[PDB]
Amino acid sequence: QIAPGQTGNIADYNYKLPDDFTGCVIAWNSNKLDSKHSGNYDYWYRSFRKSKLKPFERDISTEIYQAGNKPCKGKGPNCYFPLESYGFRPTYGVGHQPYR
Amino acid sequence: SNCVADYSVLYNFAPFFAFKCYGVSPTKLNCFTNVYADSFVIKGNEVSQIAPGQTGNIADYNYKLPDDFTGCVIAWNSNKLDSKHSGNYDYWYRSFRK
Ligand SMILES: *[C@@H]1O[C@H](CO)[C@@H](O)[C@H](O)[C@H]1NC(C)=O
Repeated sequence: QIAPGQTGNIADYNYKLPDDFTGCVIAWNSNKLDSKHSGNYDYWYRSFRKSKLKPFERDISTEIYQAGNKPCKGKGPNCYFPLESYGFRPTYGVGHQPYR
Repeated sequence: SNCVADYSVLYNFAPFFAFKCYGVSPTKLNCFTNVYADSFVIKGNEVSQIAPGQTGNIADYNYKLPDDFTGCVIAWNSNKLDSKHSGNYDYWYRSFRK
């Protein structure tokens, strides 16, 4: 998904490249350094947002997002935290392993 | 079945505590051939084990998602049925696998 014109939860909500993009995307497999046996929860990604991102914008808001119809406060009545942790583990497969 | 699927019923039904996804959160805009819905009841300690590629005692033997499962999964409180102090059984899946 780290490529011009792609869609998905990262291309849409965390990081987007412009369609007219010149540059290089270099991905390294980092399991040795980022994974923990209990899970590395220092890395968070945004799963909920109201709209798609524009090129090179950085949304660092932590305001609670609601997927439902009744405007709620706090967490759990259809109000969700916009970010979710991913516990990286040495035992995950190639597609679930961390990459830098 | 001349069905158009609206997921406002699901947000209205109950205050779901867990709602994970791999596609998108609205999950209504999206067509697909089948929704192949599955349901079951789990202890609220292994909820994070119902995920693509996630190892654990739950799901790895009972119900697993192999990889790139459409992520959308949801979980809400079952206390209205679970009230017996000694327990019962009706909704249980295969306990574990050899
Ligand atoms: C930038 O500010 C506008 C306010 O008009 C807002 O709609 C938009 O979401 C903001 N974007 C970011 C990345 O903060």
